Amino acid sequence: MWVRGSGPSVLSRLQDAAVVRPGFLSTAEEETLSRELEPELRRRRYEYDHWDAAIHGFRETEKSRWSEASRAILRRVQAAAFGPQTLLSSVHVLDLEARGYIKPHVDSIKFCGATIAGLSLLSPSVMRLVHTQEPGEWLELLLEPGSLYILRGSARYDFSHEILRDEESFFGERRIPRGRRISVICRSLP
Ligand SMILES: O=C(O)CNC(=O)C(=O)O
Ligand SMILES: [Mn+2]
Repeated sequence: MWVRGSGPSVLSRLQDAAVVRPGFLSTAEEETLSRELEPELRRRRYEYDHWDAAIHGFRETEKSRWSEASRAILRRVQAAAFGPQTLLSSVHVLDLEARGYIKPHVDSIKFCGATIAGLSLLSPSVMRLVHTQEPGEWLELLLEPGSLYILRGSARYDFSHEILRDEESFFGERRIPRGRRISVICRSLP
């Protein structure tokens, strides 16, 4: 329903490594972030395209000074995704344009620890993970507004991950029209 896989083996080994909690956020939680982030996002334009960047058609910011309503929500993520694993000083807020997308990559093992957790806002999209070593081993995730994903262990380190572009935005056989989508991403320290 939300996770698809190249085979039964990838699905089993990555069962608590790459996970999807759709409807992690209520409507009211969704609007709290949406509303809080819009001014600081509108305050910048969709930054320049440099062919070899991972992210295209995006603007972004790092936020650490949050409302009490928004802090409550990140703590929920923190609670649900991280253990004893310290957080980064701040949260990465990524605003993709409908025409924007994210190419396959692994997050900097230098700066990002062993867990990545993203909240998804506004519009649906699919994140694809492919084994770096083995192209045949992949998982696609359906990320809906209000969803939380967690990428940890081997899905963080031996798999690349990407958010598909509108012309490729498929979950199995089903087109998932791409719109503007904000991500709120929480990362662990090395
Ligand atoms: O949460 C997201 O939008 C996906 N995150 C990443 O792939 C990234 O920041 O490079
Ligand atoms: Mn990434």
